[PDB]
Amino acid sequence: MLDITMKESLTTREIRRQEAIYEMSRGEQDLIEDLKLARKAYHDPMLKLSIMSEEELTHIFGDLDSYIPLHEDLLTRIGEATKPDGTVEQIGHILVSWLPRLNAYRGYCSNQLAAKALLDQKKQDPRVQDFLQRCLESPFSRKLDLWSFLDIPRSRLVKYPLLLKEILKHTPKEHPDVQLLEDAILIIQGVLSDINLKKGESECQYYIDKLEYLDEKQRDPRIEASKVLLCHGELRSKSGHKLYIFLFQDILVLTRPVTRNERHSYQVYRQPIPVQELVLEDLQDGDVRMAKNIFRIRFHDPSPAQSHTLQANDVFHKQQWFNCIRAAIAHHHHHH
Amino acid sequence: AIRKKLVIVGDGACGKTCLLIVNSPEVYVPTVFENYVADIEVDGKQVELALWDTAGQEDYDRLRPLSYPDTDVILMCFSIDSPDSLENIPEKWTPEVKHFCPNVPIILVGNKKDLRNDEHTRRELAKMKQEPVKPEEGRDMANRIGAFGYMECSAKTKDGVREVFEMATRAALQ
Repeated sequence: MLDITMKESLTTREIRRQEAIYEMSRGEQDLIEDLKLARKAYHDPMLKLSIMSEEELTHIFGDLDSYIPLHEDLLTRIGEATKPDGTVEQIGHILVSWLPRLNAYRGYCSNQLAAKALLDQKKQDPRVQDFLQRCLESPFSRKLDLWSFLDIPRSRLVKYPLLLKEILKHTPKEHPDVQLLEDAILIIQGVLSDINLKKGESECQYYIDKLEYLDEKQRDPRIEASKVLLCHGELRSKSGHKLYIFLFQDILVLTRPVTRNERHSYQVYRQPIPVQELVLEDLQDGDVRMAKNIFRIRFHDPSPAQSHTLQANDVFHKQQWFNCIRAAIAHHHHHH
Repeated sequence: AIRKKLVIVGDGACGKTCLLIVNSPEVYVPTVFENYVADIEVDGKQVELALWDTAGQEDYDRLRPLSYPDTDVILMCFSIDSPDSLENIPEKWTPEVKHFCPNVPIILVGNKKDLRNDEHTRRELAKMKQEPVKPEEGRDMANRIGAFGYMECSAKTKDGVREVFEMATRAALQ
């Protein structure tokens, strides 16, 4: 770096290692400043100006900035591991102990989807939108919108494996950090997988709670038990109705969206199809009058026969749905 | 002000981050890059283009789609030194983008164009029975996925980079 004594003259590789270590540190400092700014520039004024309610703001911001001391803790340890030099010899042991604590962000990241829903709901509110415009016009925001600041933890979290691997790249075979960074990489991959899965679980539960059943026969325990929502979104049925389909790992649920006070609910349509009994059929363009990018799903129609011809937005959109459903079916028969 | 959101999409190895960096340093090249707004002028229009990187999100299918809401243009990226990265565009990334970003304009970008005539590159690919991506392949793929357009750039020589984000801005203003 430029901070370091000119006398300090090593290989290009170690300079890179020290640059990589330092880049991670600078990222932590930026992180801390922006989390404080998010609370102070967006949350607090909106609260004081009655632009949003306290409950609304708590739902949106949650514990966004609650783990500042976690990141400060890391900078402290890196600082104490730094020499009058400016150089850092070992960082693997620090990261191995510190990285598991990023568990703290599981809750915030899993509520981010719900927070975005409330924000989108506030697009109809002139006072909210004008305040957000005002922030965009001022230097502190760097022309970034509120959502960018709310997305700071998720955005930072997925950077850590890249930062760690860059440090490992410039770490000599003999150095003890080789083994330590490798463990630290496995650790962060573990916490990110867990955050990834819980976000999926929350999104799953989010839509499960919004399901509406007109007939009791339509209810199926495999829906409520779902923890992974593989694919969801709208498709056009043959009748022309825009259906909203939920592909859980074990069951596919077709729905018709319903106004419920600009709280969308999803009225279950016909019977949910267990992936166990699910048949997927590729249809050719023009096979059916709705005529492109269509496919069919049905029960293994030994069961009482229900089938749906569905139309995606384009050929590659069809592929997202077709592949997801096909993989789900294959996943089942792989485990029965 | 005119404000547009760009999200860059593609394989982790295709140099997505480098591209965003070089639109924002002979003194160092950062490994990671956070959200940044570039000021871009096209056809007498001043646009604030917010640049969202997706690096690191490739392996987390539940976290990744949070980058997609309110996107005005998708920068679909592959590297010319990697035919595999190009094949992942119709195979993986285009279906995902069509699903999460319906009716959002797409531009297709072939990065690392300086590696096309790199002898070392060509021999490494030749071992795997491959060759660098030809410009016609990018134009054809851009047609297939319904992209606004195709152009190439090199984050290394910075050639084409300015024009890429100007094309993205035009697509966004559509």
